Amino acid sequence: DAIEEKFRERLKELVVPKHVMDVVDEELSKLGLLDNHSSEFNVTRNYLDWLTSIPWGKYSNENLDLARAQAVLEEDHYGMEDVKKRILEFIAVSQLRGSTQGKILCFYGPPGVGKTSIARSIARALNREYFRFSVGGMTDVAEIKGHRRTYVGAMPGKIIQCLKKTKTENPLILIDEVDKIGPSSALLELLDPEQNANFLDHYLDVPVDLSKVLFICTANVTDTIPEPLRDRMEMINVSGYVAQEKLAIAER
Amino acid sequence: DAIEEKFRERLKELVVPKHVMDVVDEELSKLGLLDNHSSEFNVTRNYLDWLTSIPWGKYSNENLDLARAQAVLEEDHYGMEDVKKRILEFIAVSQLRGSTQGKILCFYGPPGVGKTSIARSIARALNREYFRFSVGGMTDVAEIKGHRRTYVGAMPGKIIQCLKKTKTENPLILIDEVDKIGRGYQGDPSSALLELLDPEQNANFLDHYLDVPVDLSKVLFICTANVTDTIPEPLRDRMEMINVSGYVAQEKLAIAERYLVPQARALCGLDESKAKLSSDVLTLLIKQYCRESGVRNLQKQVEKVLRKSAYKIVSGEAESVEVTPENLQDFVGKPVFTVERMYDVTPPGVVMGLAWTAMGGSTLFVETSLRRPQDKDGSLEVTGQLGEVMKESARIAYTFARAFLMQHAPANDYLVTSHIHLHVPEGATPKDGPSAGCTIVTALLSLAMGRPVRQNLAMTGEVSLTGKILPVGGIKEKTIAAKRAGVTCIVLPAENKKDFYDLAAFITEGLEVHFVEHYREIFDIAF
Amino acid sequence: YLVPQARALCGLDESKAKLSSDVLTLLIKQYCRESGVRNLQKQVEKVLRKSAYKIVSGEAESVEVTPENLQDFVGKPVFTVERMYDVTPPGVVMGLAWTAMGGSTLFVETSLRRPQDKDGSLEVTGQLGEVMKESARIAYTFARAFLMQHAPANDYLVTSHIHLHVPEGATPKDGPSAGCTIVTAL
Amino acid sequence: RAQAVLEEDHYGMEDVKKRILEFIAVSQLRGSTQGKILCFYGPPGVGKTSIARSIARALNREYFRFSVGGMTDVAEIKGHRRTYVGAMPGKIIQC
Ligand SMILES: Nc1ncnc2c1ncn2[C@@H]1O[C@H](COP(=O)(O)OP(=O)(O)OP(=O)(O)O)[C@@H](O)[C@H]1O
Ligand SMILES: Nc1ncnc2c1ncn2[C@@H]1O[C@H](COP(=O)(O)OP(=O)(O)OP(=O)(O)O)[C@@H](O)[C@H]1O
Ligand SMILES: Nc1ncnc2c1ncn2[C@@H]1O[C@H](COP(=O)(O)OP(=O)(O)OP(=O)(O)O)[C@@H](O)[C@H]1O
Ligand SMILES: [Mg+2]
Ligand SMILES: [Mg+2]
Ligand SMILES: [Mg+2]
Repeated sequence: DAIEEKFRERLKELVVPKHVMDVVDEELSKLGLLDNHSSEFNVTRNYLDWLTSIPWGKYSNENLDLARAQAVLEEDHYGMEDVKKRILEFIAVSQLRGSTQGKILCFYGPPGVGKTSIARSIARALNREYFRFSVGGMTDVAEIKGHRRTYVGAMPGKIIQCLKKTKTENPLILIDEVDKIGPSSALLELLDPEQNANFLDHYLDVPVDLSKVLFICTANVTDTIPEPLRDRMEMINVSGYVAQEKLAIAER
Repeated sequence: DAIEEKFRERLKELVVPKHVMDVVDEELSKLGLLDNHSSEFNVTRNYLDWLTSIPWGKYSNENLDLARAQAVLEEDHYGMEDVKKRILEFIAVSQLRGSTQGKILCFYGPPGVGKTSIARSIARALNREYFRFSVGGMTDVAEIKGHRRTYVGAMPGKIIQCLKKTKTENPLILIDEVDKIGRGYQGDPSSALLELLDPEQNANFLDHYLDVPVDLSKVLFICTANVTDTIPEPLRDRMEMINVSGYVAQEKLAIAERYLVPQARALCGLDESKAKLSSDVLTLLIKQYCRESGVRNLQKQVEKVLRKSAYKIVSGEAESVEVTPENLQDFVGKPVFTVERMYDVTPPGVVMGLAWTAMGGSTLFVETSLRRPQDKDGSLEVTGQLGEVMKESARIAYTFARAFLMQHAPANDYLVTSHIHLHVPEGATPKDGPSAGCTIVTALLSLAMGRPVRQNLAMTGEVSLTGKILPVGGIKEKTIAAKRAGVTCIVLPAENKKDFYDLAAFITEGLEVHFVEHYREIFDIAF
Repeated sequence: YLVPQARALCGLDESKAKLSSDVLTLLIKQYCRESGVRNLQKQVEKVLRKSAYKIVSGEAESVEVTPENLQDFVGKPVFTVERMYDVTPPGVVMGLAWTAMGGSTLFVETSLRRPQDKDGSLEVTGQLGEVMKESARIAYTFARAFLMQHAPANDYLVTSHIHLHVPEGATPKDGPSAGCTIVTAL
Repeated sequence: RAQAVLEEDHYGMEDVKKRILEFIAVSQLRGSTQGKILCFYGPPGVGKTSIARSIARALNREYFRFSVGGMTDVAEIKGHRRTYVGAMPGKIIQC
């Protein structure tokens, strides 16, 4: 009985949308009619735990000051003009529209130029939560879409794991080595803005809103990405360093 | 016992069929005999709840007015005339008959043309409920069929959950990316889609969890696919496939300035007066940066320009941004497409051909040159990453060129003895297809006679061994490329007359066109 | 079966949209050339629904589907040319091939590669499969033998360089069914 | 009567109709309800699935459709042991 209150209290601070609240309270009503030792009770318990742990309507308080963000960006990296200009434009648009926004960037270039590090520094500068998602070598769609609740084991996929971990609806997600993927058709739904806002997971069975998630993909070569997947992303090039720039980086 | 009254109160509003009513009564009696705590009681209660909540015999109030439906369809998408005509025909047919109807459509075409969003616009126009079922990459057939009640956590499936969620028995189901369906180890989902999308068997679609047929004959299924040939033939036979073609630059300008720019302004918050994107700027941007058939990169370019202007304004660098064709490169960067014609004046050995490419049409030049000083027999060497079909076409062209030159100018032994080398520039780009046969024949003959072809003539078409010109595909892209490159005269196979005249009026206004049945006509035209 | 059922589904009385036997024959021979039936049903449904839209929108009160204006209802014909050569020049022979979209015909084309008519040679093109190339070699040998015995003085096949082509070079073709056609062409 | 019933629904499938008429003749020579197993194979859209209902009408037999396409569960064929909570005898026994 106390588990019902434990699930209920998680929704006090959240702003649960209507179509999610209906599922939540129908499972609440269902749970009272099952004995504790039954397996259906266990699966309903897990489903309620997953539904009530999603940060519905929780947004990290981003900083929209161009000066402070620029000072942070130069503090960590040297001479990556294109990425810094892109982030400044992102912050400018967010400030002008008065609300947070999501974008799909793709930093591609030779290894060792600092793509992962600049992504971490961007997450720190924007005051967003950060999460690594290594797609390199992934071969099963279950990592992104999960399995049905019927199976003994079940996952809501790595994206819902990120949502639970970061406790925010607008984190910064690093999807690295998109050119070394095995499969890719699950990523289209994840990062297609026409359906990104209603990403549906096979375990949750309820669509979550990922339109505010800032996806930052990194790759080494651009031709290996499938054309439909390459079409949905903004390709930003990170160039190699000349000897003078390498000397400056080493000194600083 | 009160739960039985609840189930009755939920059923009695519905037009339940006889067999469903019998099953519900049987399970109600079975639940009545069971106690309140047994697991079988919980299973029976959940099954009867699933049977109850499904909307038997109730339909959404579908709209039947042609004018407002056409307006709603026009609010969101431009130029998708085939889909709009299909929807209007659907509405007219549903209006003539007394009841709503369901069909199985499939929109296919290149990416970024609007197949996904047009589904939503159609659902809004028809006033039907909308559901997006993304089967791309899916491999679990249980998503379509589900599991029996014997299993611990069985659920019906995606379609039955759609019916429960929408509370209507005639929703709009978008089976997104049906061509990307996964032939995995856990069954074959396409084999289940065969019966899900069977026009006759939809009335008796049977779900494993329910074990009761469900009438899906009024559900409107829309499938989206980028490529057709990968869909299984039994499944491809059931669907009514209609093509969503790409957009020409004339259409892309209207699409941009009517939909993309206002939406991008709303997203970025900029006013019209703060940053103006004039029509000429958009035309230049489309010409030099957005040659593809999709509209998902023009949108990115427009967003880039607008976000750069927004950063310029908010940082205080300026109160307004004046985008001009001169300074556009400062916002969008380096132009991508600059040169459209490699040869301004053609030397004797070259002929300007046409080619089909993904990013609009293209023009290729067939280059020939003598390889050894003296004009045992002659031989031909081909380079330029030609495919096997292109190599066979080159061999046939060489044989016919020899025959034609022997018949026309018996004293000219150039093609019989000389060692020829044929090359197609842009050697890094592979190329295939028999469309260049007549181009190769003309190149060989012009080299042999030492006469350059007409300075603005482009030709395409397969050539047989006896000189007949055969029809070729990709007429639209080739015509667009020829018009772009300043071609004034174009030669096409005579069997492509229907394909050429079906093009839009503004695409073929300035082109002199000759239709040929045999190569001698092309020879008379070129020289 | 299909026309009455489509009329019942679309609600059009026979007097509102006439579909004669000749227009159905033309539609079948131009568009519905496969072995199944579903495509024919879809074409009939398209014609009837277009007539229904014409009637509803007030454009007309009666629709006549003549053989001339069937293109306005269905679009571009899919099959138009039945044979490539109306009269065969000396070097070609008409053949027959199996295809999924009903039967089809192929022409075997031969011509000289060098002017003089040392040993002769045969070049085979047309995306022919291994089996049909092997049959072409067999046909070349048998044609040599047959012309040796029939007309001893004819040295054409023995010394001339011959190119043999089967048109529609983009279409892959295979099978030994064309051996006699190749022999007769040579 | 069986030939008339078969003709009014489908056209031109002479082999299947002849097979059904032979089945009726054999079932008529010996007074028993004969049962056989038949497989219909061919290109899509020829009338395999549809002819089933017409044959059932001609034979005056009950008709049931059991589509196994994409099915991976043997429990549909064989059911489950009655020890389990929600065991059911499978599709054939329910038919
Ligand atoms: N401009 C820079 N200023 C300072 N340090 C830099 C700069 N560019 C790269 N580095 C450093 O170089 C290293 C590169 O590590 P990192 O993992 O970010 O590289 P990467 O190119 O993104 O890698 P990969 O392609 O393997 O994912 C880090 O130690 C990073 O701090
Ligand atoms: N004719 C058009 N008029 C207006 N906007 C259009 C048009 N065509 C495409 N768009 C816009 O371009 C984008 C294309 O997205 P959408 O998902 O609809 O494309 P798609 O070709 O169906 O994609 P995919 O096949 O990869 O799923 C959307 O923002 C859509 O609004
Ligand atoms: N001989 C026929 N006479 C009349 N209608 C026919 C005939 N053959 C097929 N049809 C009709 O054509 C359609 C074919 O549907 P059907 O279910 O019979 O397909 P099928 O041949 O079994 O194909 P699949 O292999 O795709 O399941 C139905 O509408 C059926 O009524
Ligand atoms: Mg990395
Ligand atoms: Mg889509
Ligand atoms: Mg069938």
